[PDB]
Amino acid sequence: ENMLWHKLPKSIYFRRGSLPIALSDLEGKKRAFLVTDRFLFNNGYADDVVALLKAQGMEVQTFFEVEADPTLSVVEKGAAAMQSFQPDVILALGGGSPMDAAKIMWVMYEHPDTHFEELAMRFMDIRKRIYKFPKMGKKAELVCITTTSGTGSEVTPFAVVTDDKTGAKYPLADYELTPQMAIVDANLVMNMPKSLTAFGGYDAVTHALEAYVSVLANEYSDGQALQALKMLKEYLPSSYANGAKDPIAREKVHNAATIAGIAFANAFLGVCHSMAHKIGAEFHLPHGLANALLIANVVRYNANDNPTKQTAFSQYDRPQARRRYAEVADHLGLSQPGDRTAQKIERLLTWLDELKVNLDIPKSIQAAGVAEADFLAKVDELAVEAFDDQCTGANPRYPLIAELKEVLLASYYGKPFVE
Amino acid sequence: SQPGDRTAQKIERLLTWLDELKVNLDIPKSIQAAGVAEADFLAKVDELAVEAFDDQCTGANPRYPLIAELKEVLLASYYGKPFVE
Amino acid sequence: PVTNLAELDALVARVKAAQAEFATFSQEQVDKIFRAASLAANQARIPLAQMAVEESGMGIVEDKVIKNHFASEFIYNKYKDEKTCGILEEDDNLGTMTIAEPVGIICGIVPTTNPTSTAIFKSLISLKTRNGIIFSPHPRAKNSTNAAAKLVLDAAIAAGAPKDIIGWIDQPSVELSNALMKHDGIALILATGGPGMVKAAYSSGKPAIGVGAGNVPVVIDETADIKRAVASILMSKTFDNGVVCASEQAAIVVSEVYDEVKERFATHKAHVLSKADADKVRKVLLIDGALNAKIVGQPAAAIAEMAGVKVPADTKVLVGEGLGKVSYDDEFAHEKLSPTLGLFRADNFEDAVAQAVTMVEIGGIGHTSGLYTNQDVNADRIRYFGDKLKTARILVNIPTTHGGIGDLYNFNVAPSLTLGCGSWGGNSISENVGPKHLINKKTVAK
Repeated sequence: ENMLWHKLPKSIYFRRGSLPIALSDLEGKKRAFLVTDRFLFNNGYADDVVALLKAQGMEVQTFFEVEADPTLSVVEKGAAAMQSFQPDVILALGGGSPMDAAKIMWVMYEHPDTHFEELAMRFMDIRKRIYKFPKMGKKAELVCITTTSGTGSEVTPFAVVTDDKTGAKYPLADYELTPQMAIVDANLVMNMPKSLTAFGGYDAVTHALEAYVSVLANEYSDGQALQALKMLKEYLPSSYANGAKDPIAREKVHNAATIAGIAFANAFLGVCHSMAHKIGAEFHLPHGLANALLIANVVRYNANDNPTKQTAFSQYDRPQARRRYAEVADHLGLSQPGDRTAQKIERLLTWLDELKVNLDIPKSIQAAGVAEADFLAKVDELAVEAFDDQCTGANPRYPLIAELKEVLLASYYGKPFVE
Repeated sequence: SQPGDRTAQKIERLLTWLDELKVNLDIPKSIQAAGVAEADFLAKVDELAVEAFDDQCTGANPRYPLIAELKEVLLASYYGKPFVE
Repeated sequence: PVTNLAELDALVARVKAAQAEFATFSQEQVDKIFRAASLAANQARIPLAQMAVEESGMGIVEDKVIKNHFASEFIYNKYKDEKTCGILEEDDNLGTMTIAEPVGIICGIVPTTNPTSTAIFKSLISLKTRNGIIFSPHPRAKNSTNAAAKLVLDAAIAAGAPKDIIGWIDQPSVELSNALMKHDGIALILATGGPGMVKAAYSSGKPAIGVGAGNVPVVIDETADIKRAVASILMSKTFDNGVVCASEQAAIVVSEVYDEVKERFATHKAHVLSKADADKVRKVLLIDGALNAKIVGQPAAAIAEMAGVKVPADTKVLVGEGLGKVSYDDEFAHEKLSPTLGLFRADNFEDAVAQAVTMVEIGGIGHTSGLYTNQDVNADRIRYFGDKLKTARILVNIPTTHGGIGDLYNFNVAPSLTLGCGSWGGNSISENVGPKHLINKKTVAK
């Protein structure tokens, strides 16, 4: 048989006005380094943290020179600056790139002798526990602050870094990348605008929905996945409509995002995540809504009775995805008491349809402002390059590149995918 | 222009020249082809035109525009239509 | 351009001087080339897979994509960091020093079944061992192979590699392949695929090892669960129309659990066959006595109609039961390399064992063997089964393929390829290949 997982960072401090009491316990430490973004650095947020540090008085410096993506260039200039400083504490601020880049630079600082490529190709995925990783955290060590509701990078031991010369994407993933320390306060995220709220919320929603039906879904993930899913359905529309006039829904959905981040940190992601990643990469589309336009077709792709064409090991652990969707729907009260599976599924995806309507997103990729000429030009290699992007992937039914383009064109055009 | 021409002949030659000249540089020919949602275009071209009037144009423009003509031009250009009367 | 023997020997001398200078390189610098090449190979798996599919004319793109990924990742990971340059072991107190040194020039023969994966495999291992290689691609699936060779060569070039180390034929011909096979300047040859070429490469008076496979039998007893065996065998056989090496070729079913297994195939895409269409397909499997090539990697419907029969389009494998006779003349007894299967009707456990043995000598190579049985109640069966069989791999309740849920089924297995032997005669248990076969060691005593 096989084995399976649940590993989390040790400590989370998380609320409304938690930040000062959160950082209070950081007395005995002396040095520090800060990573953040230039925009937030301009905003009156970094001053807050540096003042609270000077309250004890810490040799500190901020790095606000991270852009939307890890660079394989910014990472080592930051690592070199800090190893010149040699701090023992590292603080990450924001969402996505500032955090994982920090991770990278920190681990680069941890062993300033190991080169990048052997690390990059040695560690792509998990259950490949061959063989070992150099010890980290011996001299510096990681505390994390989220700002955006909708991403779980604060907790997952994941990173992806891009070549500047070729734009090559490098996924690095193994459990030591989890920060020791996580903080989830909401005062930072009260004025954030729509539909950026919608963007993050739908990103996290995708994460949870793929996590539950993942083939790696342990008994441990399902509870908090369904809890985040249950809580989202009442406080996303209010928070999208109301805020910061609604200081109830916003922090709550922030917590949902954190819960999802906890959830899929063990039950890995699926194909739709990879294709959203790519499509956003080429067309400069943000994540969070790139996947959102996909999921309907995705589930219509996944929801099948018994096509034993590329399914594997079908009958040992995964009973059926359709059953899983029906359980979610009826558990969500999204089904008439006397119902079959299929109509429960129908109600479920109709629910998410009217949901995404409520949060003001388009219905097709062309409706998003995407030309069809370059779309058809690039979709051929898009589907192929998406076939392999770590997706692989807890996807129960194996895909073939042919189906991918069909889904892609359906997405570009609308059109409920029913056979 | 042909050596034997009238003015308008030369004029259409002129703007034909510019037409497929700007064709040569791979640019959309209607602003919808430039990727603009047009429902709101119509919704908000109205005040767009009124500020388009007095925006310092004023303006060595030899002829007065009025609000109406601006609107005709804007819609024609968006659709790549020839503003002609 | 390489089409005649003149330019052939020209690039022979070229890559000879190239390897001569390449073999003086230090470990710490060949390592980064190793990493860069492995990464670049693993990047563009899909253009190569599409190229191979279109050039071959059959196969499944995604299987080739996934096997490219698995090949590149596994070959890099298992051979990340190994001491291969300079001194290897030392006894200073005795002054006895043992170093390693590369071999030189090798030829590589590429079949159409796996034209691109084997290419990157051999290329990367050669480059790791500071040696040179020339390719004999098959004329059918060649342009994909050549394109992969240029891509990996260029990725090496932008790493400080010499001007080239890689040679290959253009428009490959039997005369050029024999001229290079008997060329003086080559040190080793690596032949894989059809049995006709491997014996000829053996009959070369030169060092040679051939990675092959024979008829892979699986025996299923009564204490076996039917469903798990059926599902596993169907997935393994359906992988890429059964073109993977060391794939299943005949099934042994014991008496008591026979007809329910048969109808179990009837309950799925397996299309049973017991009539003159067994002959209609026996003709087309074995047209010349040498494995008719018009069925290579072809779907069940296509092979059924070319046999002369209609079959429901949803079917994937054709099940032959006219296999009461056990000998070479059985077309089913030969390996199929296609989504086709012939089964046996065994009497008991030991009759099944004897039939399995009679299968295994037909291949001539002891490569793999399958047992589907209850595990914890019959360990006597397990060890006796191991005693009677002589194959490199013994699997119990395990598919003879790669990839189930999660990591891999099984995660701790080498591919069905890479298992070759230095002989062909009989019971030649195929063995995996490593740089120990590809580097010569010398020692000095003081």
